[PDB]
Amino acid sequence: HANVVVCIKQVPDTTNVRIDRKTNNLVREGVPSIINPDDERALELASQLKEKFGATVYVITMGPPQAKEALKDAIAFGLDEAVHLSDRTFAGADTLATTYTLYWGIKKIEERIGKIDLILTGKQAVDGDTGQVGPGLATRFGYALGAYVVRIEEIDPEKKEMVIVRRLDQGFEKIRLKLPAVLTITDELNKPRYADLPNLIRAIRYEPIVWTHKDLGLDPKKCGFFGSPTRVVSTNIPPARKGGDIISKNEDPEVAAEKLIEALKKFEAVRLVEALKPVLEG
Amino acid sequence: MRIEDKLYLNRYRTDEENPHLKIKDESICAEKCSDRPCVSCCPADVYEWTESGMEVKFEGCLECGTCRIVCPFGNIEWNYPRGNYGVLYKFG
Amino acid sequence: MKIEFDVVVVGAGPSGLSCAYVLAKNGLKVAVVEKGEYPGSKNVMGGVLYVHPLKEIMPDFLEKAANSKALERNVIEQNLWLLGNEGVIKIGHRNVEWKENPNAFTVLRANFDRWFAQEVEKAGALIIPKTKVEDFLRNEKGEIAGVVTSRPKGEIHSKAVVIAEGVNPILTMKAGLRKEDLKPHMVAVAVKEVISVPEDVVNRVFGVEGNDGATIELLGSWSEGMFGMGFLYANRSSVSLGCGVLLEDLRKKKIKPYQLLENLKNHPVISDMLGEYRNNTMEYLAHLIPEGGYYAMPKVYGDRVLVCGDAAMLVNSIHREGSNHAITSGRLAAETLLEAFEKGDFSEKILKNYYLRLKESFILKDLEKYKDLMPTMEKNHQFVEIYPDLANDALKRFLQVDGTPKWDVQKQIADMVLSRRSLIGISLDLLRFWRAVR
Amino acid sequence: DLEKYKDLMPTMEKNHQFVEIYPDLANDALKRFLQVDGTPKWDVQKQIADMVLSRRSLIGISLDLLRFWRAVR
Ligand SMILES: Cc1cc2nc3c(=O)[nH]c(=O)nc-3n(C[C@H](O)[C@H](O)[C@H](O)COP(=O)(O)OP(=O)(O)OC[C@H]3O[C@@H](n4cnc5c(N)ncnc54)[C@H](O)[C@@H]3O)c2cc1C
Ligand SMILES: Cc1cc2nc3c(=O)[nH]c(=O)nc-3n(C[C@H](O)[C@H](O)[C@H](O)COP(=O)(O)OP(=O)(O)OC[C@H]3O[C@@H](n4cnc5c(N)ncnc54)[C@H](O)[C@@H]3O)c2cc1C
Ligand SMILES: CC(C)=CCC/C(C)=C\CC/C(C)=C/CC/C(C)=C/CC/C(C)=C/CC/C(C)=C/CC/C(C)=C\CC1=C(C)C(=O)c2ccccc2C1=O
Ligand code: SF4
Ligand code: SF4
Repeated sequence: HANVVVCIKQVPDTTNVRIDRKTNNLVREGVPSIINPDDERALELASQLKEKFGATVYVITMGPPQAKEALKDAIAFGLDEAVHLSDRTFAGADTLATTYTLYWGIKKIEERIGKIDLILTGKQAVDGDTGQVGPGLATRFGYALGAYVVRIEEIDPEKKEMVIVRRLDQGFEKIRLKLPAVLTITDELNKPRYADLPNLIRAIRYEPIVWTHKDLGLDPKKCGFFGSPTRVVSTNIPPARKGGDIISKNEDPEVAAEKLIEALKKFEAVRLVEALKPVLEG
Repeated sequence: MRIEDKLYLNRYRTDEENPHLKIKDESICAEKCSDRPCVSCCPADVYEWTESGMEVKFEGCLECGTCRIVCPFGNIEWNYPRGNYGVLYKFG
Repeated sequence: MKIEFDVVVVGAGPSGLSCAYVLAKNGLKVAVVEKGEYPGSKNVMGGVLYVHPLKEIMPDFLEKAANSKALERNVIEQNLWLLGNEGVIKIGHRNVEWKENPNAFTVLRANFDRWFAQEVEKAGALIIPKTKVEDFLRNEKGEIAGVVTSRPKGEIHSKAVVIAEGVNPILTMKAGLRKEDLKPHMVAVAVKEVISVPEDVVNRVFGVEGNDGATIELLGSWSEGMFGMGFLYANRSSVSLGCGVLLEDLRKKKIKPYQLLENLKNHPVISDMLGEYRNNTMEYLAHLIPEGGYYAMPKVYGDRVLVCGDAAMLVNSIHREGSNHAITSGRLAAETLLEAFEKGDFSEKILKNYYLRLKESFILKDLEKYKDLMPTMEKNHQFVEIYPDLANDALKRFLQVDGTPKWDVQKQIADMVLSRRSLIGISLDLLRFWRAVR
Repeated sequence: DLEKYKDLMPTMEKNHQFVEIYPDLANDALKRFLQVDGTPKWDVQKQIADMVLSRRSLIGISLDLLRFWRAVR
């Protein structure tokens, strides 16, 4: 059997976290926090890996004390255990500080079940969409980083090596990853299941294993605002786009078509199209 | 346009593959119905009677239940959305 | 594996959680099935929740909810406002013994029912959110023996099922009760906005301070001649402004029930109170209020099945006591099932005691009283069409000083009241409503 | 305006009820009307009647509405 660990993050529901122009702020109060939607695909893949190969899946979150409800929503997928890294020693952490906590969080999981055969993260969180925790976690363990996974082909549990289909910008590519690996799952991998009641009822009366900074044995100031190299100095909402102008009208039946290409070339961004160079460069 | 400014304030988990508002018979809405009370009494502008049929924008449904009741002919297959779907009222 | 429970309470509103609180405090394996993400996620209420039906449920309710964000701005003043074309007749009543012995709190039901779920969870009940009940699993006797859900392996087994699912009696009709659907005269479309008003304009426009609240009840011609009782409640850092009108009146007027809330925001008085704090709407809600009552309620009991709250159409909407009736109906159903569990019988011989407790208490006596209330209001269309706008122009003429010698304002008021309605219509309408108030 | 409220304060002097029982009774009645304590709304419609017809009889209430009517003309 394999050992899967799914690092999930409790993220505010950013479909509802919207911009209020009159206060010039994010009105995110009252909006409940959910799983990161890139991580619901990671949890559904882990539940698929549990019913196909019997892999003991853990789920770990370094977050606030209100993030134990995200860890209970991960047990609704059918997972074995949830692990909470809850301490305000970990508050205000950046990616290097999160990964240092998550490396020592998964290292204590390794003292329970064995060496972790697969680490599933999401492609991005939505609050602070950096996406560097997954890449960062493959470097602490020295594992194979398969990022931006769109498909899973052969997950050979005997050869301890699986074939993913990583998305890049020039195109997808099949990659023979060598387990132990750290995957990083996109939205396009699968669609997460509607959870059954015996797992959802078990998810309600479940208490995730809470580990403080004394429980892990890490450095006390390598995890919070002190183990954070970067510092967020100011957060500010963007502007109100930019008022446009009806280039053409309802009269011009087509003469509006070249008036579009007339006014395209006044913009800087048409250099970036990679297919409008024969009308810009010439 | 006007009320979808205010429906943007609400929180939804939309179930797009499972429309919970189905119309049982589109022909009752064309000739049998005179005033279309599903359109004029829907607090979320879900129903819009085009000449292409009835456009049921079920994604903005506030799950009140008016449409099922105000419809005189009973041809609204009205369900609640599934669990964890539909409106999710924060400070309701 | 079978998911076995004692009682399954469908719905986690006021009647669902109050029924589950008494069963879980008395040691019953009671499960609550709620179709929302959290309890309170599908619940709409303007907010005035009365503390006496909850002090029967939880005798230490005001100590537990003081530290939390369940309750919101203790109601010490209850106003009734008669909106005119430009004026308002405020008829308030502020009481200062409600500051230390509270009568009611304003609530936001996603904040209240999420806290109320946490007390029901601490009582020992398993609250199962994100789960919609579709039908009932039945034994071969043909009675309700549990609950089937929208979940894949979802089949909860229970000795009794409490249908506390509110208005839209979809699940009540599956149990054999509610032989027909709701007609559009048993319900009222209630459209509500929660507006963010920043905690000190709430103190200024309501005349209060420091977690003391005021409730406005708005009557006038914003409701286009239909009997709509709007409201305007003081939350902590917010104002919940809404309006509710009957579906029979709304169907034959064809005017998109958020327009009544736009007529209520754009009144000259409400736009004066909240000047430019009207358009920072935080949320837009819509629900139904059961208003048929005694003539339209189902059989509230059956074989292993009870019905509470708005599902039994227990709402006194003219006094705005629906959560008052719901939290009590959960207490009466849970005390009925606690009689049913020591005897082991759950048929209509023992579960008829719930219908006996429902009329030995205030719930059905308030429904018999205002039984022919909205059919009385439907056959006038005067008490919200001329009567507020005439009482505003009369009291404006009474207070206007323009050199008119006070007999020619006592007769200009008589020339005001006996011009829009005859005296055979005024003296008739005071006691024609007297039959509605009993 | 002086002829209208001519016999106004001699009317108010011969009652001592409109500021002695009448405000404190209209406050306890409207408090009982808004108090929710599980009382079935007929037993608050009669407790108000047991409030108003205890501090002054009904022959005093219906008299005083039009005895002041002579003061307001
Ligand atoms: C406005 C703002 C800007 C920020 N900018 C930066 C920045 O530029 N650089 C930076 O390093 N930090 C930044 N942070 C903080 C940063 O988010 C935290 O360090 C956090 O640990 C990383 O989350 P992320 O947004 O980078 O998510 P990602 O790293 O993109 O998330 C990828 C996946 O990693 C896993 N994961 C993420 N967070 C956790 C967690 N706490 N516990 C367990 N698993 C987790 C999940 O599987 C998730 O799907 C910012 C925070 C804010 C509020
Ligand atoms: C605008 C407005 C203002 C109001 N103001 C007041 C007021 O000031 N005072 C007052 O006393 N009353 C007021 N009420 C009335 C009050 O909201 C209700 O009468 C009462 O609270 C309903 O209680 P309930 O237990 O039926 O819960 P409901 O909220 O009606 O519903 C119970 C729960 O059942 C769940 N449910 C429904 N169907 C299913 C299903 N198939 N499976 C699973 N779960 C299901 C729903 O998610 C819901 O949360 C107001 C109502 C409205 C609309
Ligand atoms: C000297 C004295 C006589 C001055 C008169 C002042 C007078 C206006 C009030 C006190 C007089 C007392 C003795 C009258 C006895 C009966 C009373 C209680 C009748 C109630 C009707 C009105 C006037 C109540 C006052 C306004 C305000 C406090 C209401 C709160 C808002 C909500 C909670 C109530 C809703 C509500 C409304 C809006 C009704 O129109 C209605 C009509 C008939 C029955 C019930 C109701 C009702 O419950
Ligand atoms: S009401 Fe019934 S009939 Fe009239 S339109 Fe809506 S659906 Fe068609
Ligand atoms: S439920 Fe309420 S909102 Fe959804 S459609 Fe029927 S009426 Fe419009």
